[PDB]
Amino acid sequence: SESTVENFLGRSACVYMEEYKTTDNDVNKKFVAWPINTKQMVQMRRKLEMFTYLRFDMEVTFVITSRQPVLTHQIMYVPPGGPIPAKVDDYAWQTSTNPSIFWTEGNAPARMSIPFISIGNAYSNFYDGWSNFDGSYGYNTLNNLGHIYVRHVSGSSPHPITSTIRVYFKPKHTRAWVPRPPRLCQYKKAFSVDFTPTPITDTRKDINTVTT
Amino acid sequence: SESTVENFLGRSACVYMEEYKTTDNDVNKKFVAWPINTKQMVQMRRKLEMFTYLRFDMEVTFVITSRQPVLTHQIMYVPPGGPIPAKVDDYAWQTSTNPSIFWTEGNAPARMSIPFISIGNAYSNFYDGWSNFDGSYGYNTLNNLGHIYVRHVSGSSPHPITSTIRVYFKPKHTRAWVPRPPRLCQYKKAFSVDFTPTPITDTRKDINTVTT
Amino acid sequence: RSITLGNSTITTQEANVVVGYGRWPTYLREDQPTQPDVATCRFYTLDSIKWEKGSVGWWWKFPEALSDMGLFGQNMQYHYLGRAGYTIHVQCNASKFHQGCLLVVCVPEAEMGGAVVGQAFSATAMANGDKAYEFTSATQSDQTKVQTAIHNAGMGVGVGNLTIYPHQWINLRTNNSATIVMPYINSVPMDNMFRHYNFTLMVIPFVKLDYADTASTYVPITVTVAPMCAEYNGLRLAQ
Amino acid sequence: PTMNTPGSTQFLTSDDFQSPCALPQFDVTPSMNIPGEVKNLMEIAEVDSVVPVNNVQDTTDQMEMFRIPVTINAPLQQQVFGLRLQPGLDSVFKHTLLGEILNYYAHWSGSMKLTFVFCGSAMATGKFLIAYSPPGANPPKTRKDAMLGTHIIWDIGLQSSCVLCVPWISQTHTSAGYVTCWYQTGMIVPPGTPNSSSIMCFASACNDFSVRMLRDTPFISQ
Amino acid sequence: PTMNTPGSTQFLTSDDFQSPCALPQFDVTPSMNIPGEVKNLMEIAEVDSVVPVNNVQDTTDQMEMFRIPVTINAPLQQQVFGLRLQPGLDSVFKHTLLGEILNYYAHWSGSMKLTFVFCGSAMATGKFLIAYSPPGANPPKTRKDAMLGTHIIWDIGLQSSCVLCVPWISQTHTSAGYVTCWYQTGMIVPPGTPNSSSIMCFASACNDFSVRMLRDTPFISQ
Repeated sequence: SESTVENFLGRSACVYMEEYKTTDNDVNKKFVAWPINTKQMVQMRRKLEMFTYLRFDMEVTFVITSRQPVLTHQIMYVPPGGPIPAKVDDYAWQTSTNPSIFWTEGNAPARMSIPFISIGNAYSNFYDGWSNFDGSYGYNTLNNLGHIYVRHVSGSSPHPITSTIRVYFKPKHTRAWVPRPPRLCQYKKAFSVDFTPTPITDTRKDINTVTT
Repeated sequence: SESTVENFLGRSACVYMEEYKTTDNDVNKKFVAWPINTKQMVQMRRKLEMFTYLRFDMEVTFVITSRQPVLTHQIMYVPPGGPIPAKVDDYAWQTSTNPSIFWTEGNAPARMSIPFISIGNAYSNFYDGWSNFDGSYGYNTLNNLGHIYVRHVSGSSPHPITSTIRVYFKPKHTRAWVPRPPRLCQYKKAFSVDFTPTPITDTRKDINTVTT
Repeated sequence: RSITLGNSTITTQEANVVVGYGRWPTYLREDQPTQPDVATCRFYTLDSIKWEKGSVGWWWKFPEALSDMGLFGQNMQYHYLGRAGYTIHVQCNASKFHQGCLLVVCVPEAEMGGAVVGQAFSATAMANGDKAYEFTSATQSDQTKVQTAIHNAGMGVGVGNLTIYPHQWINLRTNNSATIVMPYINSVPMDNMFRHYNFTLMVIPFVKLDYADTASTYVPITVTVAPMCAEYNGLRLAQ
Repeated sequence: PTMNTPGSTQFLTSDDFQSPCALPQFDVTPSMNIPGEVKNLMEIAEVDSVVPVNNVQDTTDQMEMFRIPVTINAPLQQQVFGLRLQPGLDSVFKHTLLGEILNYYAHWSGSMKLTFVFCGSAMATGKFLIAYSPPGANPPKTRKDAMLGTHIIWDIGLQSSCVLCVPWISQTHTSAGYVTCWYQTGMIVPPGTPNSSSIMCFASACNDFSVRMLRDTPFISQ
Repeated sequence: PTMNTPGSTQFLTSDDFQSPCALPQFDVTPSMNIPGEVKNLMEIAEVDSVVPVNNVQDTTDQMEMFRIPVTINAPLQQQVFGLRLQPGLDSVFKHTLLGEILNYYAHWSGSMKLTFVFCGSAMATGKFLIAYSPPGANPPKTRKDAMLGTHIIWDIGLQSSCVLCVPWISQTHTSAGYVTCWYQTGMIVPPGTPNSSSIMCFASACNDFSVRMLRDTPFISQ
């Protein structure tokens, strides 16, 4: 079937898109930064919120383009609780515990599969509780996932390049536990269950109306 | 033999050719659009109209060239009953249920094989009937096939590129049912059996003439 | 001889039967219940057609030619999906002082292009009641008509190559009867009876009728059709 | 000599290939057994859910859409409700559990059951004639000719629930069945009993459902 | 070390290689058995089809090309028709079922049968002498010397059909056989019988046909 949970969520789809320019006044526009979460894609958010607990591996493939030699790009995954860079170049990119891919253009897209990382036994899409105890509702640190920072590798002298990074994401080997009823209201936040009440269904006219 | 139905229709041939320019006044000339049908190639149309029902898989390979970095091109197949894009960029290209190939130039041509998609048990080349019941003759939706939209992948700033796309098409694993007599008149439409009467055969001179 | 077939309607006749593609009509062998009606099997004799010196051909679309017949034509009003094969007996009555040839042929899914290219036509331009339509010797040139040129068969194909479909020849100096048993041929198991015409029947005279002087000026052709193994969707609740 | 073929050297968004592990030499915490594991999405659509039958225009309160009114004094042979059996397009069944799993697929067919539960007093009695029309047939116009089709006389004095199982449910991308309900012998109550009661309705798939071709839901707007 | 060879890394329009499925995880609807399945294109060319023998110049009506005239009063020893056996080039056999399957191939040979059916009255009698000339031999010029070759006296009083099987049929890319027919003892009818009759002709391959090298038909213009 195509109705298995595995194939239902097995699809791959775009989840983040951003640009950076090598030479820019801002130093936060010289590299990509991206907390990994599945609450930014409205379409796929609803499919992962029909379950209360999920357990999966991730597969992330990047499609990079550039506009004005061979251009190389580092792609660094930072596992949760690792150092995070705050500059285009600093010691956080020289860390040996943060996986990296040095990919050049004109080759098949970069890809890596991040395993199930969590000290719990499943991720939780819904958490009803507090972190410290009564900026704390509905957030726990067990469902936290890493970050991805790109940054164009270049010499000691930078040169103007504008690049666009697209990230594709695919759940893999999914298991799912405890159904939920599908979402009815539109999402108003990216990290809250906040909503505005909506009608149950679209009105008819009379109870005996059955016209096509 | 070479006389098997499988090898008779097993040949691959060009079926569509079109150009688009990245930067143009028209927004319908920034991407390719192409309903898949086998009624546009006169030569191959006659070979597929010697049968009333066919069942086959498709194999589509694209040959792309460009004229003024590495250039990337998305090639999106839209299965029948999927969203269709109306702009160079819109949410229909971000759909995760429409297969896509991100191919760069200077590599062996892109290719994919679309299976037998239809809820009937065969495609029908001829349908004598109506759709609603007495813009309806000779059209049914069971023999409908998807669409292909190209579009050159680029950054947030487009740059002038003119490309030419050629599509090659090959039936594969063909089965065929119920012969028809070969076509005698020329085709006057791309979706009708409309014709203008023609002589049965070329005249001789006398019934006793047998000269070479 | 005379086989004297009966079903509640008796027809005496008799060449040999030409079975479609070597397949006899057969029942389809849940969430689709189905159920056959076995009381529809019986001959229905369409009106006689005069074959004269003028006439150049005829055609009938099925199963829209049995739409006004009792019971079989009433199941089309109720059930919205159906199937059925057929047994067709075309037979002439003529002397030994007449001559002619006919081609009885059943063409499945015969689309017909209109007269005047790129023009739509009504559904009463090829099917209506049990009435027999007629081919014309000269090219049609009327807005609301099918192209009825006889030498293209109304499909833009050779008229001589229509012997690629189930057929039999009624040569008047040999035999005078033909029988074709057509099975159900479609790309789906069942289909709506009013939105689709499974096949067409055609009688095409190669060699015109001729009969000398002071003899009957026409030969009647009589088509008789009995549906075989008809089956329809169920109309009752499941358990 | 298959590394230079036309297929290879592309990215296809639906490919299955093994890919290098970002960090091997990491122990993954074992899975524990957690109650209730889903392995198919036809385990969610075979679960009953209240149908909002009375979704009539000019409902100024939600929660009044799940109740189908029945009263003591109502003219005999008057229709109580109508339904059109098409759980993908019809507004009534649109947002049920069944209806929101079938909007992720483009082709489906099966059979799906309904149940009608009388929720009035325990002292009320009466009858109802629940009729059924096959697809491609007009809904009945009178109680009299709705009794010449398929029907069940539901007596609420002896039963409290009546179940139908409707065959021939399909995507239809109309012709659809109908289920109608009519007054047969009003509603009769003894002294000191409420003059109004209601009927609730439940719907779910059977087990003959099959779904094909995944696609996006048309209930989400970016 | 075969991924850097000269053959690899090209597109050849006649290659057979497996290619990635566009969408796997899709159930394809099973095939049903439909009457009449074609598996070879020599099952279409072994089917009889009317030959337009009388395709003479100044035919103002189509349907007059399938009839070969025969009359009561015609001088004895007068030719009735001639044919040149070359089903690919000769106009007569050009657009038959046999002829339009052999224009897709560039080399072919076999043997192909003919049948001649008298379609006159049931009261007519007479004879005809059907002669045959081997390839590379002139057609006979008189009835007398057409009877010194291979021939069959067809009597239409006792038979209604006569079949020939012609060997040595080849592409010839001329030398070709001939089949001619002559009057032997006119046509005789009793009172009150039509004075004209016709002969139809059928043609098909036998089973010895072989075809090689597919190519485009020269009956289609873009």
